[PDB]
Amino acid sequence: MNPPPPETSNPNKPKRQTNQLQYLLRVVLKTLWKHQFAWPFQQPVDAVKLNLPDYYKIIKTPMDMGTIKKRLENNYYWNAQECIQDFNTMFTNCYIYNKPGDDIVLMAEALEKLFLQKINELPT
Ligand SMILES: CCCC(=O)Nc1cc(NS(=O)(=O)c2cccs2)cc(-c2csc(=O)[nH]2)c1
Repeated sequence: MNPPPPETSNPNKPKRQTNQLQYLLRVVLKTLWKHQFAWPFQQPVDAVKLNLPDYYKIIKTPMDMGTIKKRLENNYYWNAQECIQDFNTMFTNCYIYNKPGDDIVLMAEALEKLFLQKINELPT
Protein backbone atom coordinates (compact mmCIF):
# COMPACT_ATOMS: atom_id res chain seq x y z
CA MET A 1 0.00 0.00 0.00
CA ASN A 2 3.11 2.22 -0.04
CA PRO A 3 4.40 3.39 -3.42
CA PRO A 4 8.12 4.14 -3.81
CA PRO A 5 9.08 7.43 -2.16
CA PRO A 6 9.54 10.43 -4.43
CA GLU A 7 12.83 10.54 -6.35
CA THR A 8 15.71 12.48 -4.82
CA SER A 9 17.88 12.15 -7.92
CA ASN A 10 17.14 11.99 -11.64
CA PRO A 11 19.92 11.90 -14.21
CA ASN A 12 17.56 13.21 -16.92
CA LYS A 13 16.94 16.36 -14.93
CA PRO A 14 19.48 19.17 -14.77
CA LYS A 15 20.95 20.16 -11.39
CA ARG A 16 21.57 23.62 -10.03
CA GLN A 17 22.85 25.50 -7.00
CA THR A 18 21.78 29.03 -6.10
CA ASN A 19 22.11 31.29 -3.07
CA GLN A 20 18.34 30.94 -2.54
CA LEU A 21 18.49 27.14 -2.64
CA GLN A 22 21.41 27.13 -0.19
CA TYR A 23 19.34 29.31 2.14
CA LEU A 24 16.33 27.03 1.78
CA LEU A 25 18.42 24.17 3.12
CA ARG A 26 20.60 25.92 5.69
CA VAL A 27 18.00 28.24 7.16
CA VAL A 28 14.45 27.37 6.14
CA LEU A 29 14.39 23.58 6.16
CA LYS A 30 16.82 23.06 9.02
CA THR A 31 14.93 25.52 11.22
CA LEU A 32 11.46 24.11 10.40
CA TRP A 33 12.86 20.64 11.12
CA LYS A 34 13.41 21.61 14.76
CA HIS A 35 9.88 22.88 15.36
CA GLN A 36 7.81 20.89 17.88
CA PHE A 37 5.27 20.10 15.15
CA ALA A 38 7.77 19.00 12.46
CA TRP A 39 7.83 15.27 13.28
CA PRO A 40 4.85 14.06 11.19
CA PHE A 41 6.44 15.65 8.12
CA GLN A 42 10.08 14.48 8.41
CA GLN A 43 9.57 11.33 6.29
CA PRO A 44 7.20 9.91 3.67
CA VAL A 45 3.91 8.66 5.07
CA ASP A 46 4.16 4.92 5.76
CA ALA A 47 0.60 3.69 5.27
CA VAL A 48 1.36 0.31 6.83
CA LYS A 49 3.07 1.74 9.91
CA LEU A 50 0.55 4.51 10.46
CA ASN A 51 -2.52 2.43 9.55
CA LEU A 52 -3.60 4.85 6.83
CA PRO A 53 -4.42 2.33 4.10
CA ASP A 54 -6.08 4.94 1.90
CA TYR A 55 -3.32 7.55 2.14
CA TYR A 56 -1.97 6.99 -1.36
CA LYS A 57 -5.47 6.34 -2.66
CA ILE A 58 -6.14 9.99 -1.80
CA ILE A 59 -2.72 11.65 -2.17
CA LYS A 60 -1.25 11.30 -5.66
CA THR A 61 1.68 13.71 -5.34
CA PRO A 62 3.14 12.91 -1.89
CA MET A 63 5.85 15.08 -0.39
CA ASP A 64 7.68 15.38 2.92
CA MET A 65 10.58 17.34 4.39
CA GLY A 66 12.91 14.34 4.37
CA THR A 67 12.53 14.15 0.60
CA ILE A 68 12.94 17.92 0.27
CA LYS A 69 16.10 17.85 2.40
CA LYS A 70 17.62 15.10 0.25
CA ARG A 71 16.68 16.96 -2.92
CA LEU A 72 18.39 20.13 -1.62
CA GLU A 73 21.47 18.14 -0.57
CA ASN A 74 21.61 16.57 -4.03
CA ASN A 75 21.10 19.83 -5.97
CA TYR A 76 18.02 18.23 -7.54
CA TYR A 77 16.15 21.52 -7.94
CA TRP A 78 16.61 24.09 -10.69
CA ASN A 79 15.56 27.00 -8.51
CA ALA A 80 14.03 28.07 -5.21
CA GLN A 81 10.52 28.24 -6.63
CA GLU A 82 10.68 24.54 -7.46
CA CYS A 83 11.62 23.73 -3.87
CA ILE A 84 8.97 26.08 -2.48
CA GLN A 85 6.37 24.24 -4.58
CA ASP A 86 7.35 20.98 -2.84
CA PHE A 87 6.79 22.51 0.61
CA ASN A 88 3.43 23.85 -0.56
CA THR A 89 2.49 20.42 -1.89
CA MET A 90 3.37 18.91 1.49
CA PHE A 91 1.15 21.37 3.34
CA THR A 92 -1.74 21.06 0.86
CA ASN A 93 -1.57 17.26 0.98
CA CYS A 94 -2.12 17.46 4.71
CA TYR A 95 -5.19 19.66 4.31
CA ILE A 96 -6.51 17.37 1.58
CA TYR A 97 -6.03 14.07 3.39
CA ASN A 98 -7.45 15.31 6.69
CA LYS A 99 -10.17 17.77 7.88
CA PRO A 100 -10.18 21.32 9.25
CA GLY A 101 -9.45 21.39 12.96
CA ASP A 102 -7.67 18.02 13.11
CA ASP A 103 -4.53 18.01 15.29
CA ILE A 104 -2.37 17.09 12.28
CA VAL A 105 -3.86 20.03 10.35
CA LEU A 106 -3.17 22.43 13.24
CA MET A 107 0.45 21.28 13.05
CA ALA A 108 0.68 21.82 9.30
CA GLU A 109 -0.96 25.26 9.66
CA ALA A 110 1.63 26.32 12.25
CA LEU A 111 4.52 25.06 10.13
CA GLU A 112 3.18 26.74 7.01
CA LYS A 113 3.05 30.12 8.79
CA LEU A 114 6.65 29.72 9.93
CA PHE A 115 7.65 28.63 6.43
CA LEU A 116 6.02 31.70 4.87
CA GLN A 117 7.73 33.93 7.47
CA LYS A 118 11.11 32.52 6.46
CA ILE A 119 10.69 32.62 2.66
CA ASN A 120 9.16 36.12 2.65
CA GLU A 121 12.70 37.32 2.10
CA LEU A 122 15.39 35.24 0.41
CA PRO A 123 19.03 36.16 -0.33
CA THR A 124 19.72 37.87 -3.65
C1 LIG B 1 6.58 8.12 11.42
C2 LIG B 1 6.76 9.30 12.31
C3 LIG B 1 5.50 9.53 13.07
C4 LIG B 1 4.43 10.06 12.17
O1 LIG B 1 4.72 10.68 11.16
N1 LIG B 1 3.09 9.80 12.56
C5 LIG B 1 1.90 10.20 11.88
C6 LIG B 1 0.71 9.74 12.42
C7 LIG B 1 -0.50 10.08 11.83
N2 LIG B 1 -1.72 9.66 12.41
S1 LIG B 1 -2.01 10.32 13.89
O2 LIG B 1 -3.36 10.04 14.34
O3 LIG B 1 -1.24 9.54 14.83
C8 LIG B 1 -1.59 12.05 14.14
C9 LIG B 1 -2.44 13.11 14.65
C10 LIG B 1 -1.69 14.42 14.75
C11 LIG B 1 -0.34 14.27 14.34
S2 LIG B 1 -0.13 12.72 13.91
C12 LIG B 1 -0.52 10.89 10.71
C13 LIG B 1 0.67 11.34 10.18
C14 LIG B 1 0.62 12.22 8.99
C15 LIG B 1 1.74 12.82 8.32
S3 LIG B 1 1.15 13.75 7.03
C16 LIG B 1 -0.47 13.43 7.32
O4 LIG B 1 -1.45 13.84 6.70
N3 LIG B 1 -0.56 12.62 8.37
C17 LIG B 1 1.88 11.01 10.76
